[PDB]
Amino acid sequence: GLSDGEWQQVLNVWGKVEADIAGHGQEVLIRLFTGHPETLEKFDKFKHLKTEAEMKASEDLKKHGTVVLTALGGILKKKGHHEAELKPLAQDHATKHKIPIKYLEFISDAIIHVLHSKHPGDFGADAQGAMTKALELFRNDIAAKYKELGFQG
Ligand code: HEM
Repeated sequence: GLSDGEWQQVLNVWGKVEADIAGHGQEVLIRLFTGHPETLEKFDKFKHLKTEAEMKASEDLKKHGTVVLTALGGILKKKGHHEAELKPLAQDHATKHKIPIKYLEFISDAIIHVLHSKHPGDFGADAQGAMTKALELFRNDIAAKYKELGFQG
């Protein structure tokens, strides 16, 4: 898992995100959808959005961005002792939404990208290292539940 020092870095960084969760949430989803258009098809809600400009102008998209980072923040705050919160999330993303673990990889990368874009020079080597590991742990725990359910993707 992560050391206490590492968890401290993750929650310090999360402080940056909480100052503007909708702004961070929206840019994450944009990065995802533009870098991997197939992911947009999973949302009936945003499949109409072709252009990035349209994406930028969607208040609905911003709303979902908020929903997503609120859920993620709640899990990160548990520092690994997140079974309770994570299982239900894993079960609906596999059975209901039908999201392959590769798309969780993609969003993980989108988060790191956004953190550097919005905090250039403010998101250092130790911080990036800790956040990367935290997102890997998150993905790994999801992968365990996906395996139980036999969801391939
Ligand atoms: C940081 C990773 C993610 C988090 C924390 C997250 C969280 C959530 C939450 C809290 C909801 C609403 C309740 C539910 O239906 O389960 C949701 C809905 C959904 N998620 Fe995710 N999600 C993540 C990644 C993804 C990815 C990568 C995709 C697809 C590329 C995706 C696809 C969807 C869809 C299609 C819905 C239904 C939304 C609607 O139309 O109302 N999720 N997600």
